Amino acid sequence: MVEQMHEDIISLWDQSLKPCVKLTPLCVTLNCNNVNTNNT
Amino acid sequence: ELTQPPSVSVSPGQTARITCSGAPLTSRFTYWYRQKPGQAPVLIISRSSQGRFSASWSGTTVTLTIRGVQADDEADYYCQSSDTSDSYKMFGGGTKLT
Repeated sequence: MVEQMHEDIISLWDQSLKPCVKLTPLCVTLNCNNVNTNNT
Repeated sequence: ELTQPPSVSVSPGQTARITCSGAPLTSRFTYWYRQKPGQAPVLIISRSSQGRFSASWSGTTVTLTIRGVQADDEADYYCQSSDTSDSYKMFGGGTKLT
């Protein structure tokens, strides 16, 4: 029964968010600094 | 211990400038305070970001400006900055303004 619960959740996790926004072209070049204050 | 400025004169109701150099600076901010001749020291800094006189959080000297006030302000000034392990605050050879 344990193995049944394992496969049901993951398959549902892949199904969920399938009809949602793909972030495939979002990943690009990234240039930064840290905060306005030096770590306080 | 600390690189405190010895003595700097006042501008005639104009720009005011002080330094105070050290290794922490970017670690535990600045904190000034003034020693009145023969009287108890009083508040200068108004630190809150994690009155009147302000400064820029720099890693070279930090500095401090007391506006265009010629008279009403003459005392011995200092600086208290905590080490990364809360060891000491370190102070120089005083700051006697004129």
